[PDB]
Amino acid sequence: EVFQNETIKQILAKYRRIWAIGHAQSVLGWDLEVNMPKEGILERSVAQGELSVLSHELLLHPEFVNLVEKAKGLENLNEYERGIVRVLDRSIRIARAFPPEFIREVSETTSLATKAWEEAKAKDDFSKFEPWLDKIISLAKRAAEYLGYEEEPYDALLDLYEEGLRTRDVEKMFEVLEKKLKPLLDKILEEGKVPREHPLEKEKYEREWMERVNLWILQKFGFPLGTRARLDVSAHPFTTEFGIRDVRITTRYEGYDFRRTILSTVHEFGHALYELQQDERFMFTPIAGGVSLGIHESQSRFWENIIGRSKEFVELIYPVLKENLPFMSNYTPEDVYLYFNIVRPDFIRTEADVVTYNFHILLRFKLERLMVSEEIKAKDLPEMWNDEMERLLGIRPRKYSEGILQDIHWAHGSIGYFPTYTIGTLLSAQLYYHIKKDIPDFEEKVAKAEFDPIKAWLREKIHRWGSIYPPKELLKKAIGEDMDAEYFVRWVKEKYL
Amino acid sequence: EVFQNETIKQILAKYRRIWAIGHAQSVLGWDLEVNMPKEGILERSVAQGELSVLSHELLLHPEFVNLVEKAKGLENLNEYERGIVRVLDRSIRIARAFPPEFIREVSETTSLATKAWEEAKAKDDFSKFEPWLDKIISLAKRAAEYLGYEEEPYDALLDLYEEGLRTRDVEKMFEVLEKKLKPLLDKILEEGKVPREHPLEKEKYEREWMERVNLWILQKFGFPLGTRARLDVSAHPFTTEFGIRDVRITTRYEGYDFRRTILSTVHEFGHALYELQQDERFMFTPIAGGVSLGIHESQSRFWENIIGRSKEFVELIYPVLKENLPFMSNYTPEDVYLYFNIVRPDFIRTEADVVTYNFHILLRFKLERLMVSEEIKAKDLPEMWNDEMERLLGIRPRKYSEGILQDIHWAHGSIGYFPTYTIGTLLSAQLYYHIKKDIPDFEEKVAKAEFDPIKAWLREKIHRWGSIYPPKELLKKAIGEDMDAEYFVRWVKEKYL
Repeated sequence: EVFQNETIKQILAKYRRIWAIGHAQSVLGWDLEVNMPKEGILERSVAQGELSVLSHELLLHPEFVNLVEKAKGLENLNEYERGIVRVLDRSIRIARAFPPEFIREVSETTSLATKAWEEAKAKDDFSKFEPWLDKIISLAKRAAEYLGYEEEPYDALLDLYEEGLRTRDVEKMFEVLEKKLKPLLDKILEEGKVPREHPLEKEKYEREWMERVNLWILQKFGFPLGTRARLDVSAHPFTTEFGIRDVRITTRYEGYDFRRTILSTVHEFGHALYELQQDERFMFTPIAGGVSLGIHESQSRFWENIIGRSKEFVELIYPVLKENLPFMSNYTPEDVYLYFNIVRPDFIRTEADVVTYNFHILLRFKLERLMVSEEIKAKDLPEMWNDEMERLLGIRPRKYSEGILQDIHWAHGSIGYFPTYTIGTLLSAQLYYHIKKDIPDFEEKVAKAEFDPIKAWLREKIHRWGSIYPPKELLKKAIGEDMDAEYFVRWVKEKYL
Repeated sequence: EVFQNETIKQILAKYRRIWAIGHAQSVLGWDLEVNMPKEGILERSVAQGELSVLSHELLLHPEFVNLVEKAKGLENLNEYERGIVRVLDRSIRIARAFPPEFIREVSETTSLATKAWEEAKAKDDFSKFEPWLDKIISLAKRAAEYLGYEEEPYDALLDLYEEGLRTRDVEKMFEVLEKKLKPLLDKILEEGKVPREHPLEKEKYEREWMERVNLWILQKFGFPLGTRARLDVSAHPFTTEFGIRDVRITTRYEGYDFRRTILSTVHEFGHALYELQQDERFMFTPIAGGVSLGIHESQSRFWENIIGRSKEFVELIYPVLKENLPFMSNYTPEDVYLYFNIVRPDFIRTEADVVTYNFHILLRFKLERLMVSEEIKAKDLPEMWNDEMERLLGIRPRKYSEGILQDIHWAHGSIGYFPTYTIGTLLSAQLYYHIKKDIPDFEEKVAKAEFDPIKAWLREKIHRWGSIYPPKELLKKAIGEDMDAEYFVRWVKEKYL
């Protein structure tokens, strides 16, 4: 029916083995974080390693690659079948762009590099990690050559984490944020409307109190708990898809600052819904699943910030908070909303509010570009970081852990990854104004917990296409236009001005 | 030091891949029963199926079997290395004894027969499963021929589930039970020093109360919770080995008859300890792990019955029962002992006490042997089944559900499996008498919760050797004698007369 070409079918049967191995990995990883007694790590680690090598092997097997090149040349394929070919053609090209010994080198350098990152952080001493960063930079440039770019070295790595993304796209979006968000940010600070801190940040809670709250929210979102999804606790919130009918999320309960576990939970719901709403006809195939990190982030941010931080959502949840949190007797829905919408320039990215958040990513983009496209030395980075930080947020890191040693990303050799976060942020606001024209009383829906029509809109515009189309093609198909940072600027204004 | 020969090294390097899939399969299996949202079943299923086809493909991969064959020719291997050859050789032989087309047929009939068995049992109508039973009887005989045997066709199937076991051995242990255990049973029954029932069977409890008791006990045994083991809930209690350093067990809380959840937990702990105490130098190798179902059963029965139902255990447990179970206010520790040692002839095997238990297995042994040996029609089994019941236990099933339609085993095609349960039961008593002359104050240690020396003895004698030696050679090594049913008879006599 959907897949009827004889070659496409042969490709799909061979792919089921690859898919299967992926299902095992997802469970292995999920379990690692959620149930695995600590000493099970070693054996768990070797099993994952072995599986990773196996799947790569299968992906590059001459029979599988050849079948794909053959289908690539067929003229009678339907759009779904063409999706399969497109997706695999790209995975195969990336999977074989790096030589086997280069992959070996990157694996070895990064492992030591991260061990050195942890050392440098524990000693608030950058010199420990410095020499290893220079070796990562060098590898990042070799990597760019391997994938090959066609404009600028940094394009190759940007494309690696967000298919089709070019340095121009990122440059332009941030160019817009510097001319409009920045002054917008400075006015909100002096303005006053929203605070830089809130006492609710300090209120304590017992685990049980907040998990009831989280469970309440998910139920109202219509999360298929026990049926097609689960909620668990782990060290770091994430989402994992075992299948279209088995998507799991996790959150953590710090024991204070309850906004954290909520928005974190809603954030993951955003990702999970994308996977839950995949076209079941695509089950077991390469076109089922979110297309990119950028698009996935647009979904998590849509739910977390476009909805999770709105007054209607706050109003919708308020009675539940009051019902489970004793200290809530002293706070009104206005308190909570202000608490949910704190704007405050600070050092830690993961701590950043939605208005200052992107500038953190903007700084990483700037440095990363210079590192891969130019010839900078690791020793000069920490100071560049602090200058950009002061220039954008008006604060200068006083400790390495407050600046360049925040994230391990560069230590994992993950260069060109960061801008995907801003992509999610901007796209969230952009989708906001688009769903708004099909659902003008969007806010009323949130207040009344009538999320079905919102979820089905996301489903028909984004989720259902899985990976049939690359990110840019997918976005134009959903809203008829390219990504544009202007929408985010409007959202912040409308939000705080 | 353990693995030195080049060929064995090559065999092990390749086996890690196979080992890795088993690790994955174990996680998928465990998760399916413990956490998986019900609708995840379809995708988990094809994932498991694809993996089994994979592991089976690697076990018979040309370059692998070849190496195993070469290793089999060598003459200077040490016991550990010879063990790797023996185990792998057995697997490979069984893996290719059946033609791919005979596996389909077997798989087709099986599910079809299991489905019919399902309804036939629900409706107490044997005629619906009868024809399927005849077909299975035919597959069993055909399996036998493919596998080979020297004495009787049944040896082939018996050896299929327990390396080295032969009809002659099973018949020998059952003759002892028929001639000595039988009159002991009748004497125990006619005397009634132990009841056929106890009010503690109807007392209700809430899961929280019993999970505490279960944990307290496991803690007392020194169960490495959070470190190298876990305890969770599932439909049927079971033990799963992810790795030497990650062994998990499950139990169920019926909600009443608290003896069930306790003995179930200890039962699985018996299996867990065995795996937990494997020689870490064998990690990732075919020689790590319990050698056979039968030996594994001896370990669960050892803790469950030898320790679990002893009076020393009841005394140790008594105070924990008094504090977590309000209804215990009306019972003395004797009551608990009596409750734990109920003896009564019943129709259902899974509910049989330790004395009448082996008789349920004995009758299945008799019918299975005649089935695979002579020309029996499925239509004659029900009545043969009931006569045995009446002969051995003095009761006769009234409905098909209370008789031959009891378990799925035959529907699934598991012929030659049942006797392993008896081996486990007999072996546990044999080890009991042996551990007592090394640890004369064995009982006193149970009462005081000093299990380390007991576990250490178990480690030195059985666990440590993994699959290095076949079941029988292993026992000869550890106990200096062969499987002898006389010990169980003695144990029952010592316990109840």
